[PDB]
Amino acid sequence: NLTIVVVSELLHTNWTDYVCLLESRFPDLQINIVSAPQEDALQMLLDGSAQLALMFELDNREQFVELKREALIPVISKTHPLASQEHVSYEQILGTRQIVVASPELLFSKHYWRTDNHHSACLMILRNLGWGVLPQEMFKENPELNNKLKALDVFDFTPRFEYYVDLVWSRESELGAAARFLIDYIRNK
Amino acid sequence: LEPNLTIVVVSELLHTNWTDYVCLLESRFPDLQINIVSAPQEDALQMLLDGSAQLALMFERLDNREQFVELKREALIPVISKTHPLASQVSYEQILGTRQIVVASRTLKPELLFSKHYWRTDNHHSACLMILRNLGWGVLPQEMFKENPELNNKLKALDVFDFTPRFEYYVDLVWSRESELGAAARFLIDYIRNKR
Repeated sequence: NLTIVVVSELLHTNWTDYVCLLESRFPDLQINIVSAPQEDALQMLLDGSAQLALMFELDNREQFVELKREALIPVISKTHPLASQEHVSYEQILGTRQIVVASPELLFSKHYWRTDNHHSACLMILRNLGWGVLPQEMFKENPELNNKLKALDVFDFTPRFEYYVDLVWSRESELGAAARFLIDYIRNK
Repeated sequence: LEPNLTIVVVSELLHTNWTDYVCLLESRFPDLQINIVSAPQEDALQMLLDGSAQLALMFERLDNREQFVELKREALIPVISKTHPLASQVSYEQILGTRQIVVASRTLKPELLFSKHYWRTDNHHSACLMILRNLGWGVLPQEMFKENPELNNKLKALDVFDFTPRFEYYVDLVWSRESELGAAARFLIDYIRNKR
C-alpha cells in the first residue's frame, strides 16, 4: 500500500490531482489518505507510517519538491454584526473572536478559539462565533458559502494569506514504485 | 489561566452535526475558550486520560476509566458520482468489483468493507473528494449534503438490488472519570443527562 499524510491545514485545498495521477498508473494500489498536524506528519515520515506528505512551507533527513500555492481568505458570517459594515478597523478586529486553525503571522484578535482544520473553523464562523481565514478552494467546492460568508476587508493590516504546498518524504525510507513515480513525475514537470 | 475547554471530535464524526453543543456552551460561558480538535478514536481516548481534552465526541463501540452519555444518531448513505461509469449501468456483483473509499480512524474489520478492493481515508471530506473524482463509491454522512448542496448536483445515492445495508453512527459524549472537568464541561453533561 501507499500512505499519504495530508496535513490537517491542507485538507481543504486542491490536492486530489496527485492521487488521480497515482491511480491512473497503479489502479491496483491501495492508497491510504491520512491527516494530521505538521509536527506529527514529519514523525510519520521518519517512522515510516506514511511514505509521502503534503505540507505547507525540515531537517537533513527529509527531501521535498514544491507543488503549488493556495490562496486563503479572511471571512465572516454575513449575519455577524461586523458584516454590516463596508470596512472594518483593526480595533474592531481586535475585539472580535477569531477562529484560528493551528496545532504574529496568523492571530489578530485578543480572544480566539483554536481548531485543527478548516471544516471545523468554517462551521463555527457560520454559526457567527467569530471570523477566520479559509482556503479559497472551499468556496469553489461549495459556492453556496458565498451566500453565507463575506470576505473581511483586513488586507491593509494583515499579511497575504496563502500556503505554499510541498511534497515531502524521508530520504532514508523505503519508497515503492508508486511513490517514486509521483516524485519523478513532479520533478520532471 | 483563562478559562478553556478542549473537545476532541473523533475523525469519523467531524462531518456530522455537532456545533449546537458548542453554541450552547458559548452562550452560557461567553468568556470560555472552546478548542475543537479531531483525532482517531484511540488518540481521543488518550487525550481524555492525559488531560489534553476534557470531553470527546465518539460513536458507540471503552474501558472502565471512561464515562459516557448517548447524544444522538447520524445517518450515512452510500453514494457514487453521477458521472461515474456505473452511474449508467447496477448489480451487487458490480459494487463488489468497484473500489470502495472507506472512512476509518487511522484496524478494518470485515463489517466495514463491502468491495474487494478499497482505499482508506480518515475523514469524510477526503473520501468525498475522491468519490467526486470518480475514484470509487463510499458512505458519507447525510449531514454533508445538508451543508453542501453542490453534492446533490454531483453525487447520487446508490440503489443496488440486494445491497441494502444500514449505515448510522450513535454519537456518545465521553469523559475520563478521574479527570478534572471544569464547570463548563460539567454543565454540558448535566444538560444532556436531563434531556435524556
